[PDB]
Amino acid sequence: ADRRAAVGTTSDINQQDPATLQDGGNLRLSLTDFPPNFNILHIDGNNAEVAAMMKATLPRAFIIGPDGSTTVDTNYFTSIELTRTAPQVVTYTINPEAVWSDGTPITWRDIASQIHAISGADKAFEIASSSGAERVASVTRGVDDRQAVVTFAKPYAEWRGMFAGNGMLLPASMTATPEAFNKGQLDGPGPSAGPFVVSALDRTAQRIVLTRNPRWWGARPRLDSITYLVLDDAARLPALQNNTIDATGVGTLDQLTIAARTKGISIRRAPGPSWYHFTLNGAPGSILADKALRLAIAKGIDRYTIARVAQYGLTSDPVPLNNHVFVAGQDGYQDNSGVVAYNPEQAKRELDALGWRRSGAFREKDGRQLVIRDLFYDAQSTRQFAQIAQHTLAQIGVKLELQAKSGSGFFSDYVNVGAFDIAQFGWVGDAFPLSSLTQIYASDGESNFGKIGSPQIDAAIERTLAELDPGKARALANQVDELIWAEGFSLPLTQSPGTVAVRSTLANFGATGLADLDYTAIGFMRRHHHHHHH
Amino acid sequence: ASPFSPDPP
Repeated sequence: ADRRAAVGTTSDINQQDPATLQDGGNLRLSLTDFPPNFNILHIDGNNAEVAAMMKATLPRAFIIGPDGSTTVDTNYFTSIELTRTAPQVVTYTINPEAVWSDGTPITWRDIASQIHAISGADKAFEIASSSGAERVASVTRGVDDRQAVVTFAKPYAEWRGMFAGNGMLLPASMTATPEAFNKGQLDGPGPSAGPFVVSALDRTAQRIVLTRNPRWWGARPRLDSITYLVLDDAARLPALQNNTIDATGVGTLDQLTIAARTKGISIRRAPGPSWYHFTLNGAPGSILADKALRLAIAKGIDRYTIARVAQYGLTSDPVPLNNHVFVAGQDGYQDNSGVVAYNPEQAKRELDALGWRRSGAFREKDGRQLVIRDLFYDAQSTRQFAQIAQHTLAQIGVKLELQAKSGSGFFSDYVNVGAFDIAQFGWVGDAFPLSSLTQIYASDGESNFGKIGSPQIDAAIERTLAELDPGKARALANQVDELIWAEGFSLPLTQSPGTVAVRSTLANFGATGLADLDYTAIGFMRRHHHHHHH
Repeated sequence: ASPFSPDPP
């Protein structure tokens, strides 16, 4: 309804003193699919929904606040120190009480093993991201088994994100060998160390259950369990209305209307750094391998109309996202989309200059029709995106062939392997925006699914990560963004409204925006608990 | 933007 889709500095979580909440309870949430791999560092396990679930179970070195600021999570680390600024040396000192769910203590070996596994040194690890691990020169033992000193060969401002935010620490048994990394977590997660532990994976009931970790050495959680139910997008709001789940996202105006009409449901809003997009495939043999064709096609997709249709009534003055690196409300955000501003007449002119002429119902060249397979995850909103782009592209002689898909293998079986010309999906960021550059946009980026890149983009990413000054680094990242747009890599569409529908009884849970949850503090309020001191 | 999701976040 009235707030802008822009990242702010607040959470909307109905903060309450957890000691005043009920003792016990079952937080019921939904999942889109069982993951094909539970290793969230793996190229097949980089699923935001699963990572979100795992945050309740795995160590994270820092707590992120609603403004993106970090503090050391002393449950997992006695201290974390920038031992030396340049060359960068970081000393992680592990909380001696920290233990994995198999009794093994957390040691420096877990940090060393994880950094090695995602460093790119050994190509056998099929990783989703390096999070700058390729920039560490060494991980060595500090004063005892519980201390790791990470020495960098190159600057890396966002080192705090290695084991925090969307990053988190895995046990060496799951990262030490390519076999365990790639295949050890196919049927379920390995050992963990957090307030909750995954205790049940029911593929028949399509349910995953998290219960209190017996070995947890920190604050006892208020919840007995967190239960995830597999539900398709259309089933989510009805499940909330029928009292089968307790919270779910609100992605459309009609969803907001249904949720807000529902007794016992509250609407929380805190936009986070996540967005939806068209990603283009430029791999050899793909029709969009031609850069000029990518830029021409892009000029025929009306991202502004798409954003207005997607977000009207849900957010105020809806606009599309115009940046790959920063989103609205973030420092450094700016509009770098002009190289592919919507211009159908110019698109037609450029298509003619390339020999994609109106020889038939759609444009043609060398006996091939100008058809673009659009791969997306079938749902009402995503089909809407596809349909609008289809309409505008048809108007310039371009045929968008919709290829809607479903299931656990949307990424592992289609996106990850280049089975598309355009793919619609979302990226889910955190407080560390620069860490996406090497992952997605570098020529050898592990998540560069479309294999689109250039030496100029690579060099601009290098300059961005070498820069120690934050403002200059933001400038350099925006130059990177300019190059990304000019390469026809992808078209950002909408960033997240941050609207969530939550059972009104829940406290310390809701729309978090940039912030982490304290999973020990989530709980249900007692009857007639109607005060709100926050 | 390290993890992905199939639906508009």
